[PDB]
Amino acid sequence: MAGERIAEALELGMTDL
Amino acid sequence: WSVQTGQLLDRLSGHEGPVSSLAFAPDGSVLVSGSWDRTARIWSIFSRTQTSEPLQLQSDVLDVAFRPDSKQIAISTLDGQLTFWSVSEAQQVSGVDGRRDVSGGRRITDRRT
Amino acid sequence: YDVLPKEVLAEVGSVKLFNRWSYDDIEIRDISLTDYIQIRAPVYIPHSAGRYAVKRFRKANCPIIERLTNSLMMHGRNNGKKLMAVRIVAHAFEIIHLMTDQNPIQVAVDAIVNCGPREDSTRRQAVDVSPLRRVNQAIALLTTGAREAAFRNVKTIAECLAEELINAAKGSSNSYAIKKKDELERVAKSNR
Amino acid sequence: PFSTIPSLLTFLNLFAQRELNVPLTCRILFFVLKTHHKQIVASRTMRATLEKVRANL
Amino acid sequence: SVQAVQVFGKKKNATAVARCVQGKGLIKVNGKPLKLFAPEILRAKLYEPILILGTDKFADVDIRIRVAGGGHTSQVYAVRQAIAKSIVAYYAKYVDEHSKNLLKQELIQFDRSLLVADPRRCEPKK
Amino acid sequence: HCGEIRPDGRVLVAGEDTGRMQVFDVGQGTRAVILKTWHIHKQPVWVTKWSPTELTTLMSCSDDKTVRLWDLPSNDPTRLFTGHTDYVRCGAFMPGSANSN
Amino acid sequence: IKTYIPKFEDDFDPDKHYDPNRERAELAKLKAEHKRERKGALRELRKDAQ
Amino acid sequence: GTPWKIFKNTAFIKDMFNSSLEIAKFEGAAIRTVSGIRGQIKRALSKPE
Amino acid sequence: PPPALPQLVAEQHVPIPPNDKDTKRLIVVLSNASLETYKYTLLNSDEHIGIMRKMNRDISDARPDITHQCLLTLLDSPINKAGKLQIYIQTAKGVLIEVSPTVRIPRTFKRFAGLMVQLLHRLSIKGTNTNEKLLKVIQNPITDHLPPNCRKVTLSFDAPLVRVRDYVDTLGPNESICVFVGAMAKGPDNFADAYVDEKISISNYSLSASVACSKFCHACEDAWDI
Amino acid sequence: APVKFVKVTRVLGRTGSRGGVTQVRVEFMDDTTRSIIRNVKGPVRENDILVLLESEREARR
Amino acid sequence: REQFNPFQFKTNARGPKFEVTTNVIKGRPELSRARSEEKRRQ
RNA sequence: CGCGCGCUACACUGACAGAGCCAGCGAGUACUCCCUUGGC
Repeated sequence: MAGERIAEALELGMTDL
Repeated sequence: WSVQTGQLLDRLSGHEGPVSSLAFAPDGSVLVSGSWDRTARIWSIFSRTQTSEPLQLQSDVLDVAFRPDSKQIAISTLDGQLTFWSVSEAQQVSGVDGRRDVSGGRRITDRRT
Repeated sequence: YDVLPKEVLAEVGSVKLFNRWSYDDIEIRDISLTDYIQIRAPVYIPHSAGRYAVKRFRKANCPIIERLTNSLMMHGRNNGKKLMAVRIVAHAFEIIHLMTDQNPIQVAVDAIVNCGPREDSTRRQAVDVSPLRRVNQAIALLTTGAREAAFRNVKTIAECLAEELINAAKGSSNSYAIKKKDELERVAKSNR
Repeated sequence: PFSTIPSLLTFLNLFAQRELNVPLTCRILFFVLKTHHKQIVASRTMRATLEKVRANL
Repeated sequence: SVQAVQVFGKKKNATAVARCVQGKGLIKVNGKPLKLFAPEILRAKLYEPILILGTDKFADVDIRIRVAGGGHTSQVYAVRQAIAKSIVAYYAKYVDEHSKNLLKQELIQFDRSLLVADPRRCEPKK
Repeated sequence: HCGEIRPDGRVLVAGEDTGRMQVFDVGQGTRAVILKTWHIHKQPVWVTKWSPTELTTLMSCSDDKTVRLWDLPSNDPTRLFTGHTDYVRCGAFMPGSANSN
Repeated sequence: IKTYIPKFEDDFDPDKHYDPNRERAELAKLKAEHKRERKGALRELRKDAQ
Repeated sequence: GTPWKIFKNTAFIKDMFNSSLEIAKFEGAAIRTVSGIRGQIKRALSKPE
Repeated sequence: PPPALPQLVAEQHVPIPPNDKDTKRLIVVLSNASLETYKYTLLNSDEHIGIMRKMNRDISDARPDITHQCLLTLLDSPINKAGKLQIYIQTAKGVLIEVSPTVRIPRTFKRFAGLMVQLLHRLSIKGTNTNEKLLKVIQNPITDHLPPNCRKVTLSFDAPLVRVRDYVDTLGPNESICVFVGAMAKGPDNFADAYVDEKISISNYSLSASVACSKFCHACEDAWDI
Repeated sequence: APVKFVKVTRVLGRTGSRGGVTQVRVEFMDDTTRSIIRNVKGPVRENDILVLLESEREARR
Repeated sequence: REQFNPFQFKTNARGPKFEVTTNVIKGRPELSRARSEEKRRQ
C-alpha cells in the first residue's frame, strides 16, 4: 500500500500547488 | 555468512563428500558447488525457497566457472573432461575430453611413462 | 539397418513422431505461446521420463505431447498408466489424420492456441493470464473435455479426444474447450 | 505508475529549487529515470520540467 | 586379439550388461532379437540410439544385451542405455577417439540419460 | 446402399436405410472403428461417394430430394443441392482437372 | 414426459429400519442387539481383567 | 491348547477355549509350553471362535 | 428446400439427459430456500409460529410454501412437459437440489414436507418403478452443472425494465437461459450475484417468484413456440 | 476492439497483491516506449510475452 | 478453564452429520474410567 | 447407541477367449484350515 500512499499524497500536493 | 553482520546464516548441506570448488553465478542468482561425491549442485539461495537441484556427473569435481552471460556453467572434473551446462534448463550441452590434450609428465620418481 | 523394421528404415531420414508424423514445419500463431510450446527439440514418443517439474518453467521445456499424455493420465481411476496414455494419444493421432489428412502435430498445437484463455476473473476483478498457464489451462481443458464427453458413451477416450481436439483446432462451437474458454472470457469481459 | 510520474517530477523540481534532503532527491530522481529511460525520451512535456530540474539541481 | 567392450547401464532396478565386439552386425537381447523384445509400443525408445547415430555406424559390431530386474519400462530404459554406452565405448577403444567425441556430442546433445545413469534419490524442499 | 472406400485405402463410408450415413476406419483387416456418423437425412441414402481428389469431401444423394457435399471434420454438410423431384439413386464426381467441383 | 411417482415413507425418522419383510427385519435388529450385548460384555470383561 | 499356526514369535493357539469371552477374561495370561518357553496370551483371535 | 416430411407418430418428448450441454434450454434456480428440519417436519410458520416467535428470529423466513408452489408451477408447466426445463434448488444451508423433470410431487404441503425430509436425510429420492434418483442432492458450485453458453440472470427490483419476450429473443441460437429466482419472502438481491452477470426487473410491480417464473416460462414457451 | 501484444520486462514483489495475482510492468510490443502496469495470475517470467485486450486502465490492487 | 483444557473430555471434531433444529461435550473419559475403577474396587 | 479408522461393493477405465512378456524381500530338523459318512 506504500507507493499508493505516496501516490495519493502526490496527488494531494498537486491539488495544493 | 552475512557480510553486513557477520554472524552465521546458513549451513547448506546435501553433499556426500567434501565440497571442492564453489562460485556464484555473476548475476548472483545461483550458487554452484562441485563436490567429490561425483556431483555438482545448483543451490538457488536468494529465492524464497532456498532450493537445490542435483547434477550427476561422471567423477569428482575440481573446478567450476561461469559465463559472464550468466546462463552457462563450465565444470572441470577428474577424468579431465570439461562438461558445459546451461543453468536453467539443467541439461548438459557440451563436453570435451582433454586427457591427451593435457598430458605432459615424467617427473623425477615418476616411474610410469 | 542392423535390425530395424521396415517402416522405420523407410523413415531412417529424420525424426518422425510415432514413426509417422513430422515436426519439420509446424506453425505457432500466438507469439506468446511460441516459447512455451517447446517443439524445437523432437521426440520419438511422448514417454520421455525426464524430471520436468523440479523447479519452475521446466514444464515449459517439456515437449508438448508429453504434457498432453500427462494430462490424459489424470483422474482417480487412471493414475499411473502412462503406457495406456501414449497408446491413447497414438490412436488419437491416427484418427485426426484419417479425418483430416493433415499434420496432426500442427493440429494439436493449433488446438492449444485456440483453447488457451487469455484473461480470467479473481475473487472479483479480471486480469490477464501468463502464457504458461494459458498452455497448462488449455491442455487441462482439452483432456477433461474429452474424457467428460467420453464419460458414459460408446465413443471411447481416443475418439473423443480426436473429436474434441479437431473441433478445438477448428475453433468451432462444438468443443467443450472452446465453449468453456468462451464463457470464461465472457465473464472476464463482464466484470472487466 | 506513469501518470504519477511528472507530478513527482514537479515535486522534485520544487525540492531542488528549495533544496532539502538533496541526496534523497537525486537518488529517487535517478531511479525514476533509469526505470523509465525510454518513456521519458518518448514524451515531450517532460522536456521543460527536466530542464527546470537540471538547472535547479 | 578378439576385441571386446563390456558396458553397463542401469535404471531403478534394471541392470543392463551389454557386450559389443566385431561381427556381422546383429543386435540381440537375452537370446532374442531387438524389434521383438518389448512392450510393443516402446520400441522407438529402444531404437533411439541407432537412429541418432545412423546405422552405418552400427554395421560393424554385434551387441548382446542381458537384462533382469524390475518392470518392463525399467528394463527398456536400461537397454537403450547399454546400447549407447556400448557403441560409444567401442568407438573409444577400437577406432578414432575423434569419432568418439563427435559421437558423444550427438548423443549427449540429444539427451543426457543415454550415457549417464543419473539416478533418482530423495531430497525434497528443506 | 453404397459402401466405398476413400482413395487412401483406409476409410470405408457407407449409408444405412434409416438415414444415417456412417464412416469408419479399416486398416487392412479386422478394423471397424466408427469414426463419424451423420444422421441428417432421416430417410435412406443411396449414394455416398468420395471426391477422387480431395480426401475430405463426399457427395451424398439421399432418398428424399437431395444431394449434398460433406466435409469429414464438419458436423453439418458443406453444401446442399436440390432440383430433383423423385428419388435420387445414382451419382458421381467429375474427373478431369477443370472438372473440379 | 412419462413422469414417475417417488417411493418414500411419510413417517420419516432417520433411525428406524424400513423394510417389507418383518421377519428379515427382526433378524437384523436381533443380530444388532446381539452384537451390542457381545461387545458390551467384552469391554466390561477386559477392564475387569486389567 | 495346541498350536494352530506358528509364526516366528507370535503363535496362535486353538484348542484351549470355547469363547472369546473366556479368553478376554484370561487376558494377559501367563502361558507356558511344555518345553519351557514362557509366554503371554494377548488377544482372542476372531474368525474361528 | 423440400417441405420436411411429416411425422406420422406423436412425439414422446424425452427430457434432456444430464450429460448434454448442447440443448438450448431453461434452467431455473429457486435460491434462498427455507428447507429446515424440526423434531420431524419442515420448519414453517404453521406450527412453529410460537417457537420462532419465542426464539425471536424472523418467523416469516421459514416459508417452504413458496418453494412448494413455485416447484409445482414449474413442474406442470408445458415447457416441463416438453423437457426444455430443469430445476435447481438452493436452500439456506447451502444445499443444491437437482430436480429432474420426470417427477410428479404430490400436491399437498404435508406429503411434500415428508418427501423433502426423506430427501434431506438420504441425499437422493428414488421412485417407485424406476430406479433413477428422482430428486438428487448435489454440491455447490451450481456452475459445475450449469450450461456453458448461457446468461446467468437474476430478477430484481432496481434493475431496468426489459420485456421478457424480447429478452428471450435476444438470447442466441444455441444458448440456454439460467435464471436465479428468489423464493425468499423479504430480503435484498445479493443472494446470487457471485454467479450472476446481470440483474433484471421485468415489471413495474413487486411480485412473488411463482408469478415471476410463470410469466418468464410462458414467455419462453412463446418464443420457442411450444 | 483490437488485441495487443505486450511483454513483461520486470516483475514486482511487494505491492501487497491478493491471492495468485502479481503486478508486473510491461512494455508494448507495438510502441516499445509506451510502458504500463497490469495485474496477472499464473507463473509469469521476466522478459516474456502476454496478450491483453483492454488497453485502457492501469490496474489497481 | 474447562474450555481451554479441552482434553478433559471427548468430542467429535466434525460437528453434526445432520443439522436438525429444535429447542459439544461427548462424555468424559477421565471421570468415566475413574468412577468405574471405584466400582471395580468396591 | 454416537463416532470416526480401516475392508467390501457399486460399469465403460466392460466381459469372454487366446498370444507374450517383467520384480524385490524371505530358509530354525521347521510348515499343516476343517471336522465329519463309510471301509481297511
